[PDB]
Amino acid sequence: FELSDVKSSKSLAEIYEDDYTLSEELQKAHSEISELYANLV
Amino acid sequence: PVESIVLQMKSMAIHNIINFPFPTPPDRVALSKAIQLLQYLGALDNKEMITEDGKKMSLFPLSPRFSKMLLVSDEKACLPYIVAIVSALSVGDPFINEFELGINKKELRSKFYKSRSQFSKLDKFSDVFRLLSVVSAMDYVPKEQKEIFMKKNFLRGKLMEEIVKLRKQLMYIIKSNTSKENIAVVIRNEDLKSDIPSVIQIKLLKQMICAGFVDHVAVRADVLFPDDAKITNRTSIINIPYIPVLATRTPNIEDCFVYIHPTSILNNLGEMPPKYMLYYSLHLGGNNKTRMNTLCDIASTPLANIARKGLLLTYSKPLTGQGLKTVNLSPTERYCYVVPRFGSTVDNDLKIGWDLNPIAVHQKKQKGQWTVIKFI
Amino acid sequence: RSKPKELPFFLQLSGEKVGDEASVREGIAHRRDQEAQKKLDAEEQMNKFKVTGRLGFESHFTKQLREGSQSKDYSSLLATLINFSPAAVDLEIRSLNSFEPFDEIVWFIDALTQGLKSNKNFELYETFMSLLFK
Amino acid sequence: NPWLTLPGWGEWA
Amino acid sequence: VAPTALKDDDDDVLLDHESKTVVVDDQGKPRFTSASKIKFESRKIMVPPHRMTPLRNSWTKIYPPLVEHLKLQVRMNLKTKSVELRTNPKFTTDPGALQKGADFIKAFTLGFDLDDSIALLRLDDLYIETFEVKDVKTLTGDHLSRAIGRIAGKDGKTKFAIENATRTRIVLADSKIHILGGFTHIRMARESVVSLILGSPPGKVYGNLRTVASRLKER
Amino acid sequence: SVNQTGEWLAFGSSKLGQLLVYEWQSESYILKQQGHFDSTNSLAYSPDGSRVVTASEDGKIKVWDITSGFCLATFEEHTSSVTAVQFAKRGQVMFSSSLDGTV
Amino acid sequence: QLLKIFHLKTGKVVRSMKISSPSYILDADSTSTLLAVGGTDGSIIVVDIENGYITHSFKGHGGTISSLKFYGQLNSKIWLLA
Amino acid sequence: SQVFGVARIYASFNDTFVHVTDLSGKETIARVTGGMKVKADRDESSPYAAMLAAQDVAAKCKEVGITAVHVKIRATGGTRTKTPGPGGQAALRALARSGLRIGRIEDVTPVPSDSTRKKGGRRGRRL
Ligand SMILES: [Mg+2]
Repeated sequence: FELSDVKSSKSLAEIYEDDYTLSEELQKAHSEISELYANLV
Repeated sequence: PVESIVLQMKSMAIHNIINFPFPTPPDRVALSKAIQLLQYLGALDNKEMITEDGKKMSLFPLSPRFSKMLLVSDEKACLPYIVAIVSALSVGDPFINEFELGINKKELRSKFYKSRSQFSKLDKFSDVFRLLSVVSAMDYVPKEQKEIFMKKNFLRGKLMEEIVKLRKQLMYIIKSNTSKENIAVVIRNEDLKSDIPSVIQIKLLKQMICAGFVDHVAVRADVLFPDDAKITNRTSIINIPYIPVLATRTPNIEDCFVYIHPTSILNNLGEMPPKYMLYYSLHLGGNNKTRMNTLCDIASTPLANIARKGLLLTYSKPLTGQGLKTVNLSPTERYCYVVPRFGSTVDNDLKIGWDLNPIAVHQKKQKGQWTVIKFI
Repeated sequence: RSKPKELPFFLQLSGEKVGDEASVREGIAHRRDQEAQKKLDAEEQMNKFKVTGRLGFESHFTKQLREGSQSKDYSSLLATLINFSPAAVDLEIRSLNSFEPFDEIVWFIDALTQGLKSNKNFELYETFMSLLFK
Repeated sequence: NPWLTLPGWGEWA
Repeated sequence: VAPTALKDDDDDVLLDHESKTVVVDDQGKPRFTSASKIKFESRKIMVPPHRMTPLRNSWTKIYPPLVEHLKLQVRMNLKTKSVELRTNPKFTTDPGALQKGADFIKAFTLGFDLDDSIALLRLDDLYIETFEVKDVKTLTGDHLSRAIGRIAGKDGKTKFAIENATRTRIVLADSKIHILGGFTHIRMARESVVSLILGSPPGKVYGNLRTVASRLKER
Repeated sequence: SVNQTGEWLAFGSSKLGQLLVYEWQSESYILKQQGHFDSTNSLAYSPDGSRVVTASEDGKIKVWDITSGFCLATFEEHTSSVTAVQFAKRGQVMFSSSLDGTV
Repeated sequence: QLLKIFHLKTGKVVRSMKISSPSYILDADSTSTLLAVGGTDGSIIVVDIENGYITHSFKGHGGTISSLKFYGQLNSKIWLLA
Repeated sequence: SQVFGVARIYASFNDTFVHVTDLSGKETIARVTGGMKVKADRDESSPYAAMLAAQDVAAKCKEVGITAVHVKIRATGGTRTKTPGPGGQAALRALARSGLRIGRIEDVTPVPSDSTRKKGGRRGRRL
């Protein structure tokens, strides 16, 4: 794990709010990877 | 009343009414009609067993028709008007008509017409509300103006006084049964007094009167049987035929027709009267035609809602077509459009039913019957 | 198989999430709302459609069923039964009344029984009874 | 008868 | 007519003073008629001089949540330089609104950012822990000043590392430390701060923050 | 397109060769088809001839009904082009080989 | 601050109602039909047990109510509360 | 019609005392602590224990006759921390929720003009 050393953009309410509501970004890369592979193929 | 006898016995869980060994039996025909009447009022279910509404009506000491009206009257503070109407109907008509006055002098008939138009403001097509107008107008007439009020408006003072007393007594019975503090209620003059009902209150009142007199509702002949009776704009209102819901189909339909009484507000209307009319009773008086004692006019869906509790209303299978999807929630629960049929079934040609306007409805399946819950 | 494919200001958070680990140690610790929303959708579907056209009390299918029983000749009813679409056939059979004395169900069986005797449209009459039992 | 500016700066807000 | 030519309303309204007397029922019991069918509190918070200007610029975003969500009456007296909150008996509904509002103003008073202070209004289990450097250790002169720098770190990185790991917010006002967060969280932040005061180098504290930060996610 | 009576709606998309006939009255699909995006590399008849299986350079196998002429099923497990399709003598089972490296 | 009426024969809580302030004084008349609730606010609430509705709402006392006493006889109109 | 007490809240690091007494302070009306309301030693200082203690005291106070209280919160003070901890803050919120009117809030922590040596030693404490 990596720990952020910069000021968090999310206010303390937001972090609690977000956790109230494996990774979307990771799946975002997966879709792009498939698109890049398909175009290259 | 024979229905009171049947209503009381059913509250005693006495099932066999027809073959009951009475010391002094009423006629079997009357008992059968009385049982059927209670079903229309929702007192007895399809299996001739007393319902929750039926138990309450048994407690009341009035006739079941008026008992039913008062029970459904505790909504939107319309009870003071219903008590006035029930009291006025029970005591009698306080209006001295032009025929009784022998003016059917030219200045006097004008005042008579002015006095009638004075009380006609509540609704154009209703005579019962006119009866409500004078009763409510009375309460604001001080003691020293009573005789002038009766003389000016051609009203019967003694009959009016009886009406006011009955209002207090009648209101006590209703609050005692309905209210939690059954015995403790005390009536006051201020409760009886009320202002003009709003338009929404007027519509609710017509529904409330319909509850008492569901079976006593008539339709125009033109709607059910076009061209069987010739109609035109030239025809006067008193000559416009109507048919009761439960009238037996004679070989000639003209016999089953009923006609509006001249004294009614419908007579001076000029325009085509309402298609559906609610009447207190029929009178053979008048050699030409049978007359109908009108109360008010009910629309299609309001009639369907009131007849829903009773057994006088039958429902079709779910309608399907353009924009008519039957939404289904569970195996025993669904929502669909249905065309209600009021009166006799289509198979039953002996009695004369009709079809009401289609309406959205919520249905729940009970005992294999998609019983209706409420209109959407 | 053919059906198409488908915060509050006072955030009510408690427990280990907000650091109240003492509450958890001491033992202190929506489907109806979805049902309620599903209720709202059902009535919302009903306000969407407000057809007011005048329709008869009885459909054509059921009318011939009564007439066939009266005349003991369901040939007209069978002739239209062969003509309905498969969707139309299923709705009619499902819509048959199911209350005592079960007259409609008996009539439908009588109609099919006549069709079998004719030795025509054998497969269609068999599948109709399969739908009746279903 | 009928039948016949910074809000709340120095003042309460 | 166009040049291109050839050649009932159903109504929607559907039916769905005490009496000074007694009535005796058949058992003989009496029967009587039915009888005829948030307090004002105030809090005062005094704002120090160095928080007047931040309060001035941030006031537009301070009274809305207090007046709208909490239904409180908000004023500050320029004469006393204090913020007044009052419970309105006719509108206010939550009994704890007034005390909740006072804490939110107090957090901004101590030095926390406004958006962080809002968390006190939003949540009901956030607290402020406060302690001084002298409580942990008697540091003076340059030793005290170095300790403050050690807590903050270069570019404030050490302070933000603690805040991100423990899910808290820290205000380092000279030798006075305030920590905002949940009860378990502020204790975790307090330990890391105290280790820095006692002399632990920031790098070693950063490693432990990563360890606890990992544990926080799995639970 | 619309039917003469107006009960059936036909829709067409050229890119993937999709054709849909939609009954809006009952919300049912009279016709729901999509053709091969690539050329059909191979075909195989069922032993009785009732059905024909086709394979394309996409890697998708489609089972067709000779009488109706409509696709009963589409299989997309093969990653690369399907090179050959064959039936067993019994007919219940069908085999296919692909350039992805699988049978 | 919830008054609950429990019917022994039926063995169920027939009624439940909300009182203004905590109450430590309860009094029931000899005829077994009225109940008086004395709260710490000085308010007195008289309740009909059988029907479970509030009959009287006296608010005259300043301090907390410490005693309540019903006087009445069957078939009498001299009912009093002390 | 408004009888006032004094709610003395002592928020220590390892416990919280909620103590209500008369205005003079000589007569105790109700004393409840976090330890009495929790099952483990570690949770005695927790805000959860403080709220239960405050609610218990508020119920007792209303029975006796007290309807309002003046809050006098304090920490350990002396040579130790001077600001009441989260335990004290939670008790204050609980009293407000209980319905007792809060009269005046003051911090009365014992603050020394000058103090004796702390327990830590030269190298510090509170690891
Ligand atoms: Mg420690």
